[PDB]
Amino acid sequence: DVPNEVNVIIEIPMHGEPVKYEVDKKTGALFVDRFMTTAMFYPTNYGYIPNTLSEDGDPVDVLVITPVPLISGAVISCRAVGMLKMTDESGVDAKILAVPTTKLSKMYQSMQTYQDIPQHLLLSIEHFFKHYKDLEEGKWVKVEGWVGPDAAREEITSSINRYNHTK
Amino acid sequence: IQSGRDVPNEVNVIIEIPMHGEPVKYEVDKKTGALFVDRFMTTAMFYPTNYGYIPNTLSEDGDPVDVLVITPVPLISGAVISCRAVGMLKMTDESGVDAKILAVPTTKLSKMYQSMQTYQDIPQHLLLSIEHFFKHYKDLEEGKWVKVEGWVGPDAAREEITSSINRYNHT
Amino acid sequence: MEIQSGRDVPNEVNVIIEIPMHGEPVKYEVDKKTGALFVDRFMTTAMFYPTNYGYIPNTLSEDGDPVDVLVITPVPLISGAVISCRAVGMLKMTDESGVDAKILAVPTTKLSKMYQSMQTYQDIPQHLLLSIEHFFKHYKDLEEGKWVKVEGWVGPDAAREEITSSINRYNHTK
Amino acid sequence: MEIQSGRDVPNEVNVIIEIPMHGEPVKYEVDKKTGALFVDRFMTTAMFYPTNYGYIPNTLSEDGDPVDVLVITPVPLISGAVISCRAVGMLKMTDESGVDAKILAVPTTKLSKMYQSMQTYQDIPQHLLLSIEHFFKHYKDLEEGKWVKVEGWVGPDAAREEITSSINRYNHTKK
Amino acid sequence: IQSGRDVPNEVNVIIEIPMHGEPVKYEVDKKTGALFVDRFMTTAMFYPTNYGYIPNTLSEDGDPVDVLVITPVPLISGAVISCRAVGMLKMTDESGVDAKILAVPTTKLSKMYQSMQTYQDIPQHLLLSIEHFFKHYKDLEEGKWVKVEGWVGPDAAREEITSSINRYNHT
Amino acid sequence: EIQSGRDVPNEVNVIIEIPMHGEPVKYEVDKKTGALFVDRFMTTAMFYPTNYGYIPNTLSEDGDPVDVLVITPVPLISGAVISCRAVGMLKMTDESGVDAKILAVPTTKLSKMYQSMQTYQDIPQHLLLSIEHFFKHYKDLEEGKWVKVEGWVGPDAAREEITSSINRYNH
Ligand code: NA
Ligand code: NA
Ligand code: NA
Ligand code: NA
Repeated sequence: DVPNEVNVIIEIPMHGEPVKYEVDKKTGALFVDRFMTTAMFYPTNYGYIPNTLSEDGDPVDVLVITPVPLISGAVISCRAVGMLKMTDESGVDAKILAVPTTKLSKMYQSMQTYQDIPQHLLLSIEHFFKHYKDLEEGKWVKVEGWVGPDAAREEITSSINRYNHTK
Repeated sequence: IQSGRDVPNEVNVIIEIPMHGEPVKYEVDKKTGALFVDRFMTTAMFYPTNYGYIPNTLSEDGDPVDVLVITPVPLISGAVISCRAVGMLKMTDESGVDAKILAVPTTKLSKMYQSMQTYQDIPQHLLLSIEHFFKHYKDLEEGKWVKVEGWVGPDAAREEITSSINRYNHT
Repeated sequence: MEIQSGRDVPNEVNVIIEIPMHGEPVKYEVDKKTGALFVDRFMTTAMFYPTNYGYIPNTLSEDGDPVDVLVITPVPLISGAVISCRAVGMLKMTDESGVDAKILAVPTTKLSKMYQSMQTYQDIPQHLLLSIEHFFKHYKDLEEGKWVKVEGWVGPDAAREEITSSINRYNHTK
Repeated sequence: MEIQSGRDVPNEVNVIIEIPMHGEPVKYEVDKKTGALFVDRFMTTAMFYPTNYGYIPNTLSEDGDPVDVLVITPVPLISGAVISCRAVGMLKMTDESGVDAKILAVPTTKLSKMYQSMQTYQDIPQHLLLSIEHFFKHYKDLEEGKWVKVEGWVGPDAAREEITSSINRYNHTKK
Repeated sequence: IQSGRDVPNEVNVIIEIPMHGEPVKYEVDKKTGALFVDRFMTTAMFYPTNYGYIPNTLSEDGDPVDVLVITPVPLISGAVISCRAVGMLKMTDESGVDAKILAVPTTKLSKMYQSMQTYQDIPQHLLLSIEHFFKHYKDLEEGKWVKVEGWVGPDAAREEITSSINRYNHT
Repeated sequence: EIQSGRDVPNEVNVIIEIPMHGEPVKYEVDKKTGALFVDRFMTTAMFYPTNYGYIPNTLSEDGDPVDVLVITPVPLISGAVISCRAVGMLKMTDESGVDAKILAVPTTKLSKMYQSMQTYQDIPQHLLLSIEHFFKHYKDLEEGKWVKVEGWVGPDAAREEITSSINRYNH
């Protein structure tokens, strides 16, 4: 039920080890991209929507909120509530924020837009992505800010399209 | 993945949920082989054993044979373990019958289970906690219920495995 | 322990944690005489506490035990920790030994502002209320001769009355 | 601390846990004088205690140390917890300082019925007995000037005799 | 519990927060010795070392001297460890000056740290993550803030231990 | 489907079977099916002091791929792939013949903290000794097995082992 419901493959569990795992899109294997150099942890699970492409050639990133951590390699059906827009040394870096669908858990039903998310969590997600790469030489992050679920769903749709034209 | 070295005496089990794990109900998508989140558990319970299935089996409900595998320390989701059945827990729920095989690792994996031949050899506290878990872990899932009928022995368990492997080949 | 009942009883109370949320199936209890953390028993169901679990020091309920408190936190606390919290309600039960009330509390706003909008148990996410109720109904199912009947939830006013009466009971015995 | 050595010594004794089973390679020890949990050393081999590890308060071995106890439990305990247990045997050993016997104990029946049939160390699964002996044989292999000589297992009566003798030594230091 | 065997060269540190632990900011009540929850972490950060204080010291701010203790694996809250200062991270926060000692276990506890004599001997990635942690762990605490000044050597660290131990004796 | 490495034999990909400091479960990838099987449960109370895995598309003399110990700052998970480079090799003999295990660190892209690690002598001595001690002893209670440690050799011999085994695999 794209773009309202999407499958996300988890790469990094919430509150996990400072290991930045990434799926190799060619082989489907979970590679270690790098070790984290700040003493920070992902406040949500982190993964991507398969068969998406976006402008920079990588799939659409998704932060998935769950009551307990997921494992790397798991797939979870979720729906977007907003998107954190950012710029870094490489250009734009949007990251969608999503909650599990109601079939997986009814506890997120009232979460429709990013302002519905507990404010403390929005702030720590923002802070994490502003700062987790601070000690990586040659990198910087600027937070443009949050946009709503329509823009998030717009980001999903365009990136699904970009992937379709390529293949 | 072969069903086992010496079916139905020794079988391979693919682990979906580790013992004492997070309240996340993972399931292998049989079509794609991917580990999906089916739902989050709504009771404060954990699986007292590892939980998985025998590949290339077709029980009556159209799903593979479920197996509880006792191990000394937790396994991880996605692992395959060779084991042998010591009994089977027979249940009914809203969809019909729901049997769960109980198994221990084969002697090659560990000599410590060698004296466990039947479910009656398993420590009573663990048998009771397994029954209680499957009786109650879905208590807060709307429209569901569980009735525990009781345990049957390894011969009965092996019959269930054999019957279900045959069903998979024809279907 | 030389710990006090709270910074502003019964609105803010100190709770000594015995069992962490999502912890090992070990039923630890503080020996009220010596202050040592003892293993009372191992749990016999495959269950875990959905919140942290402890007691208010210097309180005396009717049964001779301190007031029990369930403390919600964003991540688990450790056994032996003390946390300042405030009651939002109380789960009333009866068991084979008589009455068994347990207060539900959240950290004070000084400790964490994220709970400031939690004023009554009805503000707590419903799935957690149901999992707490289910845990206490069932965690002792395999303990011979024990049973639990859940009467229901009562509000912050009733919880504070239970605290105050039990603080009063303790002072009289001193 | 004011924790007593046991309700029905030597049949049931209180054990203060210093190191959890399968825990971090940190060798904690209670300062018997102050009751504080100190770091004695870090493990230098990649080994973990196959049981919980602690001691009986108010006991003194022939060399002046409290009686050490290995406590078997279904899940790990935490450092600093107290558990009532009963001895099923004792692994006799010596180290670079003298005697270093370790009692092996299971929770009392009040704490768990699952150990009721464990009466002697030979009732304990052989793999655990061997992993325990192997652990103490080797965990100090990389500590220069430290070693262990394993002298063998004895039954519950010998273990209870050591508890009683050790309680007597402790009382004699107050007498 | 004394300040240490040979102050200021070897000191006892009581651990309040483990390395890589839960985002719970525990603090010992210096009056009673009880481990209280001071607050929860509001950024997604964890302490890159263990964190605690030296008993029987009186810093300028009225609290004991804080110490960051490097260990190969995490310690637990409430444990005491004999250690020695290799340097000090100088900072100021909302309450004033706030130096934190960096220490390693003494050679009796672990010989792996014997060649660590100054903070410059500590791996650079760890020095940087420590600096980054204290720069940012109060970013979402309204009315709390930190400015990180820089590192000073073991002698200056020992000067601080001695200065703060002196105040405790007269007071 | 994973290749042997970006720049063999200087940089190789390693598939992790057993994480550092993990459960005493001896996982192994089935080279035929690619599935992670439980080979056995460990019978000593020991843990791998590094992560443990193998280089895909290699064949050593014993018919198994080249085994690699991978040092990381925090544990990896079973099934992860890590780009690394050899700094030495632990040579042993057992009941089955020769048993070399290469020691590797992450490449500089993954972590700059190992850049100065060029040979096994660069590795902290305590870790080298604990690795040696682990492989000498973790199979002590496995019947019919024994280990003799011949010793460590340098990165050139390690790469020679890698290079020959890549050829042997192609051949
Ligand atoms: Na079934
Ligand atoms: Na030695
Ligand atoms: Na040592
Ligand atoms: Na601030």
